[PDB]
Amino acid sequence: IVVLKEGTDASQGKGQIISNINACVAVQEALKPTLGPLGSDILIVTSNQKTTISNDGATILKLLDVVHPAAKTLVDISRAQDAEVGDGTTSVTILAGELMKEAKPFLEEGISSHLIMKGYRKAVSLAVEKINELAVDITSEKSSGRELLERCARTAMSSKLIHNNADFFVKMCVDAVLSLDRNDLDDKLIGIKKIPGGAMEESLFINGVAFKKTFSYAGFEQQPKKFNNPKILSLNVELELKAEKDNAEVRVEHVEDYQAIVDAEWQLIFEKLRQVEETGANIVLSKLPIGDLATQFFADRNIFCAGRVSADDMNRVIQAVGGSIQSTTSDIKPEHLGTCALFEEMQIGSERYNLFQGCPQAKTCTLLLRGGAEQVIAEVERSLHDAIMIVKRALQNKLIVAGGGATEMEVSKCLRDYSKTIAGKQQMIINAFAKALEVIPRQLCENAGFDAIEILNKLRLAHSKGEKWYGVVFETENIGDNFAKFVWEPALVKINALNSATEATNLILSVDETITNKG
Amino acid sequence: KDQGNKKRQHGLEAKKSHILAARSVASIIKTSLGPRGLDKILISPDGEITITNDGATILSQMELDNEIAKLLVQLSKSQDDEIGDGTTGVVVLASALLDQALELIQKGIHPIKIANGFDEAAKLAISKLEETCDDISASNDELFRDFLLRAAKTSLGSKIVSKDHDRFAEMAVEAVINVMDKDRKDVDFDLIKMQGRVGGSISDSKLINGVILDKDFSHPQMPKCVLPKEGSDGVKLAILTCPFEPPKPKTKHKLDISSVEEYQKLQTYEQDKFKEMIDDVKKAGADVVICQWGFDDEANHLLLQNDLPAVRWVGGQELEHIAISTNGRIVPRFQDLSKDKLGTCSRIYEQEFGTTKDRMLIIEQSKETKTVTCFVRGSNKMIVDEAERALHDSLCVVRNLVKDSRVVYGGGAAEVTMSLAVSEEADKQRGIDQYAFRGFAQALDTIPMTLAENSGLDPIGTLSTLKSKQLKEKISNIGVDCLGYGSNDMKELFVVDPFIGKKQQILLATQLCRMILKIDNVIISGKD
Repeated sequence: IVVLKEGTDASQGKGQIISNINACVAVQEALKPTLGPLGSDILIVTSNQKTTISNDGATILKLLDVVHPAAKTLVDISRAQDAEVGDGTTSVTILAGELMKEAKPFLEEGISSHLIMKGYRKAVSLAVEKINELAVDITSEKSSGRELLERCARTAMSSKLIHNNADFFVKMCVDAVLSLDRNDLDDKLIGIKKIPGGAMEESLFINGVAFKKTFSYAGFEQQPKKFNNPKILSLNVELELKAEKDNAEVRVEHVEDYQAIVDAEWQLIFEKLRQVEETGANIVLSKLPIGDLATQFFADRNIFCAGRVSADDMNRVIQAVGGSIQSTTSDIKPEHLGTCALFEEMQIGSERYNLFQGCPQAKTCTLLLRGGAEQVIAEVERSLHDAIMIVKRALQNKLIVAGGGATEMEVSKCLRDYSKTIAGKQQMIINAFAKALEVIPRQLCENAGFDAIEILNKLRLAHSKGEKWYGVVFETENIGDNFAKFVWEPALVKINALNSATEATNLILSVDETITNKG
Repeated sequence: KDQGNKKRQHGLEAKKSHILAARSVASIIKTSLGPRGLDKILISPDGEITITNDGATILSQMELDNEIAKLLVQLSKSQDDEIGDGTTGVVVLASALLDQALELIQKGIHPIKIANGFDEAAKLAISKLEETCDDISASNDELFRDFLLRAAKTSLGSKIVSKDHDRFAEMAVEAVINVMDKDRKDVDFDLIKMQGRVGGSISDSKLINGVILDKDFSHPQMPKCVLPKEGSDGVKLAILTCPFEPPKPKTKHKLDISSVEEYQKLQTYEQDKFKEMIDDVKKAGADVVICQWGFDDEANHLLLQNDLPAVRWVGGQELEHIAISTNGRIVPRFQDLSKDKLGTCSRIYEQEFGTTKDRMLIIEQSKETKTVTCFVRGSNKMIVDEAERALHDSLCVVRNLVKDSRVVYGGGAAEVTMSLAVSEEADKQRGIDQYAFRGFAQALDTIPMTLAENSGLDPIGTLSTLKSKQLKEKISNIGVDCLGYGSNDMKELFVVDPFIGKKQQILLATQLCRMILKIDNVIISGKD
């Protein structure tokens, strides 16, 4: 009559280890088409009903919410890949699962998983020694500041719809990374806002921050749209008398007191209106709506105001003019105010857009893109982010390895030669480790449509002939040197990937039992 | 979390179901694409039944969980904002590209190779169609308005408009000329107010140079017309949010009078508060009074003796159209009045239409304004609402014509010429795109075959006929008999489509076909 569980499912054995691998392959199989710049996109529907389309493995895998406990380990290394590096979260999950997928015949032959895990740790130690040999230290060597940013951005923007107009985007790509501190470069500090309409080549870069122009109300369009040195004020609270929707009730016992309260509400607001007037602020920004009385009073005094400003965008306004937010209109101090070099509201995109420009105190920027469709621009937005991450890791890290499978084929090569020197069970395990390293160049050719049989075999030939830099050309299908084609990734990518993927590999293969408690 | 209620599609089953589901959703609007296309009964969530053949309304009425079909809805969404005409055909053209792509997938062609094929096929078809376009606004300008008038008659022939359409096509032409200048060439649909009312006949629909609402004056004895009043400045109109009267509570009143003291006071005050609020009109120097709140009987009598017409309870949006046209403002109280906040206009009058009891009002200008109000009439409700969107589609046609003078004939004549050019150049490429270009040419042939199926013609026989007549003679545009005219060659029948409109149709449809091919995996979760 007694039970050992009370509804707690726990399963163990060598079959459970294989079952934990198949769960990681299912997660891997989903992330395979997203590997590479030409890779396919995953269509994800969140439980929030919001639908997103992106090829970045970080954003993708965070939206899967995999319940399987062993497959959750692939999520931990994705956040580590997004933290130490920030790019390549797709390859770290594919490489980790491939090591477990190639270890499947080893578990069937009766090979213990401890020797399997130890065999990979020895292969990684031999791989780290090769990464140091493949790490090239280059800064001013055979290059310059601007020429390095231009030649590397043309390849990142290649094989895209922007290929022909890429000459215009590289100019803004170089200006974007130089508009920020070269010691610390953050991709989040470069803003990108999608503007519907207009040609793709007419996109512009703004040194300051921009807004969405939320005004639907009549009475606008009379004001100078170009300010030289305005005093920008950030207001945390609303100023309105009679709003566009709601209202207020006035209950008194006298007839003459009806108009008194109506005039009282006017004097209470008009007070706070002339307080910004006495402050002398030409720009009024508010996260809350600005009523008709305020817009009409500010227009007669030649004061510009913007209501319902986004909170996330106003935080960049503080980082732009170096000002500060103040709750009320009474006690406003001078450090809350700010002044930029230029304020211009243009017609860009067949829609009026107000923006800050030329802010000397700005620690962030905004890059406006144009195009015929918002989804095509979003593909350009993520394409620009890929070029920023290359420059981001080119500055902070001066050690560069050849990407696009070049370094990947070189690490796998020597490990196949190390198998001849290492006798015993480590010979078959390390040889399978290098065989599992072949998935990175493979999937890149399978995603873009290249032939996996011919290109990889032709790549294994000339690469073993004493030229270590041959990668896979993503433009015209053929083998070629990525160091000449300027496809570059820092040495931290190969170090963090082999460390995180093997950590996820050895952690999952060391799990003999899955204990799931219900309640 | 929440592993349950989660479906996933990847690999083999992904490329199949995505194309088949797109063909099933598009098949509804395929039969509705054309002038003869069949309508659709659409039931609102409240139970109201509507009947329309517009594909943009169909996709908006369709509420579905299919993400592949949502991409088709997003296609008509961007197509309606950019153009607002080919929304029905842009999805059918995209479905033809998806059906030809599925045939190429079964042949072993990679999805990117198909996407790169439709991209190079599009750029090739754009250049070939760009060489065949003609110019209208060139030479005589009256000849432009002649073709512009007959171009609106084509878009209005598929609607109940077609009866009186000769007058309605003039309304679309006179509307775009007023809100646009020859130098600026900017057409803003917000500047043309679309408004209509039931009653009378459709042919009585006119165009006003100013705002026209349907309102009756607060008192019946007030004069129907408002003159400039012997050399005054225009006609001053007042927009205020407060009535002219002693103020009153809007929720509950309940004013307890304890003694005859307050009774004698409020009797004299409120009686004198009547004239004090009426004199505020003469202080501002205004003629027509428009307020958000009503008036008392004495207020209508005092404004009657002073010849001051009043209108009560006008919507907030309607007050904005008056302030823009007459250069007026919305004044919150009566203490903010001035002569610079009053609406300035030439004449205001209440115009009577036949025996109809509406008796609308008109605020005129007598010079070209920056905004107009389209006035529509009809003998039935659904006829009025259909005429409003029919003219709205005509406003989208006249917008692209003045924006780009290059025009191309249509009705199936343009798509076949685009298909003949790609089929010839497909042999010179000799690549994988050779199969993609032939499929792209067959996908362009779907549009004239779809129009032939809706017109009662053989889609295969007409397609070979449209090609044969454009080969033995010349590539010149030759259309389809869908409208039941004498013969083919729309050039003699004056069926014109904008080149910028056809270019955005073949572009967004090609881009969406590629985005679907770029998705090999779909992960759908539950609804929280």
